[PDB]
Amino acid sequence: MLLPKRVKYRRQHRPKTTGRSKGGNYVTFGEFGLQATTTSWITSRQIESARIAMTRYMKRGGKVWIKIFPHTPYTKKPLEVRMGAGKGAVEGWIAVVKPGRILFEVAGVSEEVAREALRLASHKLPVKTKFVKREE
Amino acid sequence: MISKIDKNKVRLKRHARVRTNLSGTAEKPRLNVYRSNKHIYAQIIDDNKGVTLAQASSKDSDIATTATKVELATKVGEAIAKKAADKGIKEIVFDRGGYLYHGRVKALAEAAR
Amino acid sequence: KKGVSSTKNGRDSESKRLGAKRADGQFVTGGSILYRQRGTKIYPGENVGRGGDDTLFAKIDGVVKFERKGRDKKQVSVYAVA
Amino acid sequence: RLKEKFNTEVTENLMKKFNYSSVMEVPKIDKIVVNMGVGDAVQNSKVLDNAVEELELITGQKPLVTKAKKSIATFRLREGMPIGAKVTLRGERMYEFLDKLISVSLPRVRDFQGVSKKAFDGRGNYTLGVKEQLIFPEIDYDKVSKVRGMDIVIVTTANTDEEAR
Amino acid sequence: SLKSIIRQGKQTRSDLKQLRKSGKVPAVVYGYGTKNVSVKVDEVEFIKVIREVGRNGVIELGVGSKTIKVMVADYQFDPLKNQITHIDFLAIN
Amino acid sequence: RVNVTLACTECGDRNYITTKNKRNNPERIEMKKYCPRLNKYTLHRET
RNA sequence: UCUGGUGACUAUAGCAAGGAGGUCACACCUGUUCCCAUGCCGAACACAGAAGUUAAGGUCUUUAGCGACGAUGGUAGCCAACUUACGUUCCGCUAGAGUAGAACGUUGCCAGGC
RNA sequence: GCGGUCGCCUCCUAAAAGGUAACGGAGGCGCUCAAAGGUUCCCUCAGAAUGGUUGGAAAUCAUUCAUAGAGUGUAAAGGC
Repeated sequence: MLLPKRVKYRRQHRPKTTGRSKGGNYVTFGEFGLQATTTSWITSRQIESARIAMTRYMKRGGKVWIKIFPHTPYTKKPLEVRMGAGKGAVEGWIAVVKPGRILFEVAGVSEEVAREALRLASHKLPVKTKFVKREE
Repeated sequence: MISKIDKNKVRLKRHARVRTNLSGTAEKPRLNVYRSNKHIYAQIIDDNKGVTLAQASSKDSDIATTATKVELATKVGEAIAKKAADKGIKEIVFDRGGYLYHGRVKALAEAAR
Repeated sequence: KKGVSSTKNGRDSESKRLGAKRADGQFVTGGSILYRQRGTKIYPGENVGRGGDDTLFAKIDGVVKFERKGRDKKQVSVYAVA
Repeated sequence: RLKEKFNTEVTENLMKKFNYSSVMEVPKIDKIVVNMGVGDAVQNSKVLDNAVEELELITGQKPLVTKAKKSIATFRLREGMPIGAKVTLRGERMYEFLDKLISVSLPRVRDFQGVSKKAFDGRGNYTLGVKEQLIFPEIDYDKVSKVRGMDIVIVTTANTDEEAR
Repeated sequence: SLKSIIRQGKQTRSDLKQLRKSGKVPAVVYGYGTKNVSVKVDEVEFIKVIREVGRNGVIELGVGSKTIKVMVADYQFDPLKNQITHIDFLAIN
Repeated sequence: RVNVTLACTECGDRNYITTKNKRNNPERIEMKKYCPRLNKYTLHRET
């Protein structure tokens, strides 16, 4: 649950989802990057239900480096009521990804682990992924 | 040792803020004086294209002298370039212009004015 | 069906119709309005004047000219030409 | 005396202590900002107003804390009088060598400052002492902070014989 | 590295994406003696840049005349394909 | 603040109407104003 | 034609280092005797005088490291248009920002001792 | 139905002229001031640390890094 602390406004607009990526199209903190190939809203809960799990495969082995942080906090109403008497209280945090962006970064550990670990991790996210080998 | 201030800087800097309403049109050309360390100046100016319309000088040396506030300061306070020019607007960046550069503002208040 | 928790919002004010009111290069009358805005976005230039901290108006007839002043500040002007 | 004692020893050293190009890159004494303080917001501050009539030349201005964090901040009290040495009083209660009328903490440090603005504090009852402790034997804070004519401590140091500390 | 390109054509309609599957890339030399007089290169002779320079050094050009050492500097890598578009050189003077 | 009223004795007419605090200055104030039928700034009594 | 003075240019005009000269002219330089005056000290604000000097400023000449202007080749975006169901794709126009190679240590206006 | 709102001012939505809706998302006003008004002078912001009864990391005037990141009687934007 990667969330912030101090926010000026608590109710915001749904982010725009069209077009290619902007920044973070490469990998730094480790040899190996997991790219993204479609568009969606990753929603902090995926991240910590696809981080603890990747480390439970990693058995507290090597180290990871996350390349996605949810900023715009999405809101939602509780029980199904009438339409329109205000906005629902914030209940989530979302991050938007576009095709061509490295989401995770790791170092040192063997490529067998890299493949058989990011395949474990992608099985939680609603975006379709593809391996990247730091292919200079 | 610490930063000492130049003063030509703020002298022309103030000439700026003072040069936002007054400007010689030659129908009323302002005369505008570069005080110096020992001497004083003046010049009539027209302000349509920045050419130099009229001119005299204190330092011109029909006579030199000392005492920056001298009757030489009031002969520069009289001199003209004879034309159809009337009681000008005294450009002043120097405090108490009604008395400080009144050396210039005094003698010419009758003939140029 | 159930009395809702209402809205702590709903207030705004009437728009004022700011902006330019005469186009660059067209002929005017003495005394006409050229621009209406809060603060001096465009300074008054030649033969124009500022009213009560707004309404840059014309002072003589002629054609208007929009122009730059220093590096980043503009200005308006009127020329007597007929 | 002292104003000329800002000359009687120094014109030849301050014409030689450096070996610059012309006489005027080679400096003089840097000016002072004789300031006093208080530790009470009411009466010690309202009644620590003359000690300047004693030491400085300023009658008494009323500047307050600016930066003024949680409990520093107050308004308009005469805790810091701006008696900075301009030219006339620029030979003020500062270069009086009455800092020996204590015989403690003369040489305080190995050096003075990494910020050229030096601070020389008559902490205690070190200064203004030629006056007997009549009303000056109560709370009284000082603030002798001013720059000198030397970029670092280095050449500032081994010609500092003026105030000898 | 002896790699040769040629002067390609401007006034391009964007109908080139489809003549692009068949290999090419743009390329434009910087430096005096000539200008941004672009040159067109192909890829599967760059399937062997592996041995050519590394990344920092010399390449022949054979670009008609003024065939000297020219340095491909910038990077214009492309997402989603493992393709490439507009890699470009410069003169050494 | 409370509303006041000024009038030039010579004209004996109260046309000008200004404001004044009942704490800042409670003492009756008086200034020179241009009252009608006089063509001169006479003294006004803020009653 | 050098400097001093006025009026144009988008810091191309700069802050960051220095280099070197003179007081014709800007400067550092003497105090309150006077004009004015710091609720505060004649450093800013003034005066008569200058025996003493060129550091600095001032001017040129150097550093493209310090920052703006940043010509092409692309590319995002977009106006029509034919398709398909678009987080698109093809076809025609206008094509950016950022990134380079660069220009880069101002063009002059009109006067004074020459 | 219950509840809450009903006038005037500032911004976003509003798609680079103006105008533009919802029980859409944020704040305010029902004044105050003889001076905080007119005129002539004169001056200059923050975030920065110095080591100065005392220190409340912050009670002070300096000094220099200070580019408007300060201050505007009152909310917010446009301005200086």
